[PDB]
Amino acid sequence: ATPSTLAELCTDSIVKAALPPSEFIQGITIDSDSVTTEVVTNSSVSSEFYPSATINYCNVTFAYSHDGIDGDQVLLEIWLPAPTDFQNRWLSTGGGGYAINSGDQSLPGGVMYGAASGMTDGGFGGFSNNADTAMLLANGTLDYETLYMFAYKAHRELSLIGKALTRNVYGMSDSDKLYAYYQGCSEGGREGWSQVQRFGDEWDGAIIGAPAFRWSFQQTQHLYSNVVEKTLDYYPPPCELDKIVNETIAACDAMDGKVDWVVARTDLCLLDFDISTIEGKPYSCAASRGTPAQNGTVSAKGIEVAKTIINGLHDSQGRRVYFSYQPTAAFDDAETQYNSTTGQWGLDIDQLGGEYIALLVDKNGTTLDSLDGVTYDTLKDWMISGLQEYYSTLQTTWPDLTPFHEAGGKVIHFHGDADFSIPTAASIRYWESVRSIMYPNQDYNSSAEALNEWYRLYTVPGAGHCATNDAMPNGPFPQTNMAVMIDWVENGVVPTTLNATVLQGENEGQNQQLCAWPLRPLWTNNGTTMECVYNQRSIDSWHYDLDAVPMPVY
Ligand SMILES: *[C@@H]1O[C@H](CO)[C@@H](O[C@@H]2O[C@H](CO)[C@@H](O[C@@H]3O[C@H](CO[C@H]4O[C@H](CO)[C@@H](O)[C@H](O)[C@@H]4O)[C@@H](O)[C@H](O[C@H]4O[C@H](CO)[C@@H](O)[C@H](O)[C@@H]4O[C@H]4O[C@H](CO)[C@@H](O)[C@H](O)[C@@H]4O)[C@@H]3O)[C@H](O)[C@H]2NC(C)=O)[C@H](O)[C@H]1NC(C)=O
Ligand SMILES: *[C@@H]1O[C@H](CO)[C@@H](O[C@@H]2O[C@H](CO)[C@@H](O)[C@H](O)[C@H]2NC(C)=O)[C@H](O)[C@H]1NC(C)=O
Ligand SMILES: *[C@@H]1O[C@H](CO)[C@@H](O[C@@H]2O[C@H](CO)[C@@H](O)[C@H](O)[C@H]2NC(C)=O)[C@H](O)[C@H]1NC(C)=O
Ligand SMILES: *[C@@H]1O[C@H](CO)[C@@H](O[C@@H]2O[C@H](CO)[C@@H](O)[C@H](O)[C@H]2NC(C)=O)[C@H](O)[C@H]1NC(C)=O
Ligand SMILES: *[C@@H]1O[C@H](CO)[C@@H](O[C@@H]2O[C@H](CO)[C@@H](O)[C@H](O)[C@H]2NC(C)=O)[C@H](O)[C@H]1NC(C)=O
Ligand SMILES: *[C@@H]1O[C@H](CO)[C@@H](O)[C@H](O)[C@H]1NC(C)=O
Ligand SMILES: *[C@@H]1O[C@H](CO)[C@@H](O)[C@H](O)[C@H]1NC(C)=O
Ligand SMILES: CCOCCOCCOCCO
Ligand SMILES: O=C(O)c1cc(O)c(O)c(O)c1
Ligand SMILES: [Ca+2]
Ligand SMILES: [Cl-]
Ligand SMILES: [Cl-]
Ligand code: NA
Ligand SMILES: [Zn+2]
Ligand SMILES: [Zn+2]
Ligand SMILES: [Zn+2]
Ligand SMILES: [Zn+2]
Repeated sequence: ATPSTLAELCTDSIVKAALPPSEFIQGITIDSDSVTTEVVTNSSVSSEFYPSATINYCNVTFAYSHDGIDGDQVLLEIWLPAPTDFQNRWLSTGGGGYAINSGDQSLPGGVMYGAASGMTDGGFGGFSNNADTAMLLANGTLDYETLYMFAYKAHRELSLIGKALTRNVYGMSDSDKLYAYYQGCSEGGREGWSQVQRFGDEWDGAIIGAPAFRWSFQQTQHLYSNVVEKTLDYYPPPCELDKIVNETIAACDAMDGKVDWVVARTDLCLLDFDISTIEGKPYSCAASRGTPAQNGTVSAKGIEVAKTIINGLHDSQGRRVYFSYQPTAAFDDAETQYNSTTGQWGLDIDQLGGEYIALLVDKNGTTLDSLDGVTYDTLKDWMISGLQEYYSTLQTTWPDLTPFHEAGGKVIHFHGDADFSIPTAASIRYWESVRSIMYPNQDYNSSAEALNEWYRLYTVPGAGHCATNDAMPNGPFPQTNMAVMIDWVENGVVPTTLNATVLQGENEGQNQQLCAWPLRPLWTNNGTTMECVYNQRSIDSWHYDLDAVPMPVY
């Protein structure tokens, strides 16, 4: 009875008959008549997140609605492998920025491993419409449905509906195991944690890159560089900060034991390199289309701004509120803009930081027009007030993962060492929060080993924000996480190191391994053999006491 070819599977009749019924989730009505099906043959796909492949699938869409919400409509898109290629897998995929889906970019990474692969539009009025465009009913009035669907509810619904459709359409019996996975990065990484924190058996394995969790701290810290520039009254030309990054890479490359223009030890960099040594170094950048030529020498004021940004937000009493990007991360938040009238570089308000304040604090826009009157203490107050307001929805830092752990779930979490958008230390902090909450009566090594049985964290040498870094093109990137997670969950293969691949430059295609936290990489034998070493001084450099904040910040 069950279809045997892609052509037999990919029809409106087959998919409509496999949908779960309306009220299978009480409050959800599924619109059977909305089903679309389309065969896609010989699609060539590629990504930094999965190996290159050619895939065939059934592209399915359909709509559902929440009972009692006038005008409500949610769209799902699910790609179904051919029946001969289906391997009893489900893959949920997620978003980026204020989007809850990644269009056609994540779904291939499931289909090529024989997974039914899904995404949602979140109820936002189409896949290409995002949560920020749907967040406000009026100026001052949040759409709470949008907030909750973006926070966690849309992904819960996608998994429940998609897993049921996948079991029905392939003729799985109730005893047949469906291995269910998530794969996403950035806002997508936050979306993975949103489900792992609440729903213990939604997924068997979650693959999470550089998550935009710890919402109130992560979004507000995007304004920190802007406020440093205002407070010290100096707007560095982008080229001056780019020179500091280039000289930090030059000074810290060899601290990992391998001379490759990759800083694998941003911890040793932060501990041992003083950027004051860069004062007086010349810089020159060519004129762009929209920016003029920059040249000069690295200034004392430029170094003071850079050191202040790297040191992280501290309040008016010198108490630490948060942490910032690692050394070698680009100074994106600090980006200034050139004024032709005045001939001077000036404030350029960070878009992501401004959007958080305008959309979710002020609830009346997506852009902040001014930082007049905004101090370090204003940023602290936003981080603390937002923690209370968004704890239950966007914060996504709940550290008690007892249900997920007890269901036997696994996590692979990764983060670029040179991430300029989300501080690398943000990921270490959450793993340590989970460790201390779930294993409270054990010493560091014993609790770390217990957590490392099921939730492993890896930093990526030289990598940017969920991507390779053109400044450090010899750096590796974990392109094979779905295969590694399948091997862990389905085959018992524990990822002692995380598999990685050099994707760019003269070493393109070469293999590398990534050390699992709290070990760090160190190369021996003239850069030829990599070890994963325990170094207390380095481990301590990743740990921060947020003594400005009375509440625990997980
Ligand atoms: C997986 O499968 C999904 C589902 O099929 C697929 O997503 C769909 O993609 C198609 C193509 O991009 C989308 O189709 C467009 O839909 C818009 C909106 O259509 C609806 O609403 C309109 C009114 O707004 C109704 O009239 C209509 O019946 C639908 O209700 C259409 O407006 C688009 O048509 C215009 O552009 C086309 C170019 O692609 C032209 O070929 C077409 O003739 C239309 O042009 C002009 O029409 C008018 C001229 O008088 C005028 O309004 C403008 O000048 C306009 O240019 C087009 O049909 C569809 O919405 C997607 N559906 C969903 C749910 O997302 C995925 O792409 C697929 N993925 C893969 C990888 O296979
Ligand atoms: C999809 O790709 C497959 C594999 O390249 C194509 O099938 C091949 O077509 C050539 C030419 O007819 C045959 O000699 C081979 O025997 C086919 N290989 C297989 C494995 O069947 C197929 O034509 C392509 N389809 C489309 C729509 O482009
Ligand atoms: C968007 O909302 C914010 C907060 O509701 C408004 O900010 C206030 O503006 C008035 C003067 O216009 C000040 O006296 C208040 O101190 C501000 N409050 C805060 C908390 O900043 C802002 O005007 C609103 N913008 C628009 C365009 O309506
Ligand atoms: C900082 O380093 C980067 C390289 O990592 C420099 O960018 C390269 O510079 C050359 C000459 O200008 C260009 O042809 C390349 O296209 C650039 N590479 C990349 C990846 O963009 C950059 O100019 C250096 N900046 C400073 C201020 O010295
Ligand atoms: C915690 O565990 C680590 C191992 O993961 C211990 O690190 C080792 O320490 C010994 C003795 O100093 C060294 O000979 C090894 O080379 C270290 N191993 C690695 C992989 O670097 C560490 O000492 C333990 N901490 C405590 C307090 O016992
Ligand atoms: C909201 O306020 C903005 C800023 O003044 C105004 O441009 C806009 O029309 C108002 N309403 C909405 C919901 O857009
Ligand atoms: C540049 O400065 C002049 C005043 O000196 C101002 O009128 C102009 O708007 C400024 N440009 C921008 C984009 O701020
Ligand atoms: C095709 C390359 O295979 C490399 C090793 O893959 C490991 C197995 O993972 C599970 C995927 O089916
Ligand atoms: O998805 C992203 O790229 C993204 C989302 C965020 O909310 C964010 O603060 C950020 O720095 C990156
Ligand atoms: Ca190196
Ligand atoms: Cl199931
Ligand atoms: Cl991944
Ligand atoms: Na069809
Ligand atoms: Zn098509
Ligand atoms: Zn079966
Ligand atoms: Zn346990
Ligand atoms: Zn153990």
